Amino acid sequence: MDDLVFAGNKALYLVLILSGWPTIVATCLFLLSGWYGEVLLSYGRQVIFLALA
Amino acid sequence: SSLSKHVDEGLDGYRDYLIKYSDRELVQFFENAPSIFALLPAY
Amino acid sequence: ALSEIKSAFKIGFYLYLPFVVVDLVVSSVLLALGMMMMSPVTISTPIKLVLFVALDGWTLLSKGLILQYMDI
Amino acid sequence: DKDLLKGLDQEQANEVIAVLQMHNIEANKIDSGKLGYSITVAEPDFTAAVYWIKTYQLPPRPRVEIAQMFPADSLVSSPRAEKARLYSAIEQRLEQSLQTMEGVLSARVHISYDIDAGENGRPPKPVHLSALAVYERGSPLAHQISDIKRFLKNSFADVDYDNISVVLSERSDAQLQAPGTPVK
Amino acid sequence: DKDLLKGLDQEQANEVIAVLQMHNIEANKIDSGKLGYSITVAEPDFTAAVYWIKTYQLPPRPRVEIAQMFPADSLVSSPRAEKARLYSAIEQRLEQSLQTMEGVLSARVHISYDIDAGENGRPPKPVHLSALAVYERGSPLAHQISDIKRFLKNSFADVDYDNISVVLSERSDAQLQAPGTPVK
Amino acid sequence: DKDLLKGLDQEQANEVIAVLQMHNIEANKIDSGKLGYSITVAEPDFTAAVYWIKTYQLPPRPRVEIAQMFPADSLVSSPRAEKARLYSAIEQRLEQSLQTMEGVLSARVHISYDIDAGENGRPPKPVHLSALAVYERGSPLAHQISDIKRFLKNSFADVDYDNISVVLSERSDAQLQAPGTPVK
Amino acid sequence: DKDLLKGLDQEQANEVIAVLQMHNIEANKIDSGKLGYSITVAEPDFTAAVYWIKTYQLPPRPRVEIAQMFPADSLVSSPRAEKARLYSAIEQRLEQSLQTMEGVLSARVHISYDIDAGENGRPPKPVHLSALAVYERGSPLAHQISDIKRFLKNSFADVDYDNISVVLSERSDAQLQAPGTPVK
Repeated sequence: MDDLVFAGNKALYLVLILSGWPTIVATCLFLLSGWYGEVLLSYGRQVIFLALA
Repeated sequence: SSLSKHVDEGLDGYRDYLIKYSDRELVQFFENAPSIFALLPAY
Repeated sequence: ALSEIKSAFKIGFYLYLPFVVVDLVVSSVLLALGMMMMSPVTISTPIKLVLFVALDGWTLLSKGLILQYMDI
Repeated sequence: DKDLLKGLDQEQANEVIAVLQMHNIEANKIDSGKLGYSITVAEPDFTAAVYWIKTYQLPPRPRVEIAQMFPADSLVSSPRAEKARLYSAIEQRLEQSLQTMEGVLSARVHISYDIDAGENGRPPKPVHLSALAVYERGSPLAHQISDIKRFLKNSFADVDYDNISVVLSERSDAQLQAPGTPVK
Repeated sequence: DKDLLKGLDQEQANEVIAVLQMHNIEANKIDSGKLGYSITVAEPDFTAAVYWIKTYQLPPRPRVEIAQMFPADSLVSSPRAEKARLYSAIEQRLEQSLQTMEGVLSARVHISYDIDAGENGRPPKPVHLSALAVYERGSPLAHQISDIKRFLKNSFADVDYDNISVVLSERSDAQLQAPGTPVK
Repeated sequence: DKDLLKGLDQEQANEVIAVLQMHNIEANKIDSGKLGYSITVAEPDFTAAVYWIKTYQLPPRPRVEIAQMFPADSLVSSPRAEKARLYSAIEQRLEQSLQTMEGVLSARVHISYDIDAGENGRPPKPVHLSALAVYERGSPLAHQISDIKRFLKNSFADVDYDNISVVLSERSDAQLQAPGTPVK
Repeated sequence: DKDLLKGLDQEQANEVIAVLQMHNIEANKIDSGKLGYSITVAEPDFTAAVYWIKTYQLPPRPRVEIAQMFPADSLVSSPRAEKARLYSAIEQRLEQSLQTMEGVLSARVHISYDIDAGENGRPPKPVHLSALAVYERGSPLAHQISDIKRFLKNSFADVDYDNISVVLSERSDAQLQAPGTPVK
């Protein structure tokens, strides 16, 4: 269940990084538009390699 | 398969239709592991 | 069939995990602006299905479940 | 002292002077700080130098590459815009490796581009190459076809010896003496 | 002291001086602080110096690698763009290991690029390598093509001995004496 | 004292000095604080020292590794980037373990990399290795090729004895005497 | 009075001196505060010392472990990275346990890494080991290879005696006399 733990904690790690980065920034949207689709598409690219294999 | 050799030519009009709108990276993939049963899960 | 429903719920949970993050990255920016009454389901649903077509998962799941049994 | 070009580049003015000096007319390169160089010619030579500007299409345009139509800073990159930026750097690295051979002064390579095989189910096709070269004179330029063909034949997955086209030539006669001032 | 090139850098001016000194003209490298370097030649040697600039295409462009077209700071990294940096660091490392042989001064290694072999239903093709080299004078350069063909073979998955192409050569005659000033 | 290079690193200057002193020309190394180092030669040795700079491609580039293209501080790392970062540290550790043998002065080790490992349903292929070495002279370097093959065979899962190629050689003649200042 | 290296570490500067004193030239370990050490050599011993710097590839690079590419300071870690971090600590613990045998001065152990066969239905392959050692002279080093293989055999899951390879050697001759200053 280690691949269930690693995939279950990379989601909470990305919520802290991605949703919490313009919290500390705003405390400009075109530079933050291209960053989020790179990480979500790569995390979905990784979770199928951990799923179907 | 004698009078079953009549229908394989009858489905040719549906078979030229199932190649134009399906990709040929999925057409041969359900074959090497064009057939009439090997193109419906890809179309 | 018991080990097949267990494996189907494990693969089915794997798919579930990325979207959950997709949801709170919409409600975070909507709470960052003054749109606290606006519901996020009209903005989260557009970026839920472009992550699925750029990854084109209809071919990725269909090739992977065949490759778990068959061979080329 | 009549100027004919100004605002030129450093590598552009050296291409204008080396063309005019080949045809017995002398030019002056004058720097202007921020507004580039400028080339002036004498009054009896102004009629000839305008004719060689028109004939040789001077000043030269900057040389184009295929990787400039698809810039890497774009947010959305197609598979076509990634395969074209791959081949547009293999094409430059091959012509940079052709110049380190024994006798080559300049070279130019052309890779055939394949784009519409990836999006549809059509299979790719064989890749074709083409080359140009300028050799130092006094060299047997007929025996050097097989060395360039052998070097190019094993830099791709499937090429044939009749799919590679090499057209090469020796350099011109050297221009070593000065043009000379027009007396009156 | 007519200037012909300026604003170059350290590695380009050491190439333009090394080219012009081979053809019996001497140059002068003048530093200019933040504005780079400058190269001046004499007035009798100016006409020939522009001709060898145009012939040898000087100043040289910086050398290109495939890994520069796909930078690491591009945070969206396709699987198409991860094998291009894995190939481009292998062909940058095999030519750094070829220069540590017995007699090799320079080398260059090219690998065939296949990037779409993971997304189609076809098996990947074989790997094709190609290499150039430059040896010292006095070496038996005919028997040293089997050491490069043996070292290059089992450094990949499965290549044959007819998929490797090695075109090597000896260095030129050395230039040691001074060009000499134009006496007038 | 003409200036050849400036702004070098520390270990970039010890290679240029060690190359120039092999060819009977003497260079001076001058530190300039934060701006790096500099190398100056005499006046009659200038036109012979730029030739060996162009020939030996000095200054040296930094040696490249496969683990530099895939940095560890990325937010998400693919299974391709984790195996490329594994194999680059394995060939970096086997190279440092080969230098501690009896006679080896320097060594280099290459491993075949898997690129399409998980994207196919196919199992991975066998592993190939290659090695280079430089030995102290006076050693029988034909019998010492059977110890590196025995050391490298069972350092992996399953490699054969014909998938390993060792190409090694003795070192050059020692340079121990001073070049000599040019009297004029 | 002439400097070779500066800004060194402690273990770096303690190894350049141990290499130079083997070849009849002496150096000085001059401290500089928080800027690290520096090594100076005499003027007749400068030409030979640059040759042995280039030959022995000095200063020594820091030794690389596999646990450095997958750091433990990260927050979330893959099962591939936890397996590669485990095998790289058994690889160092067996090395530190080999130095406590009767006669061993230094040793190095390599483990066959397998990370991609643990996920699929194929079973993991048998694990391979390989070790080097340096013994004090006067020891019968033909009989001492049987207890290194005996200690290494059943310290893992399932190995054979054919998957372990031990390549060991006696230490060199002692260096005890002072080099000597260049008299003039």
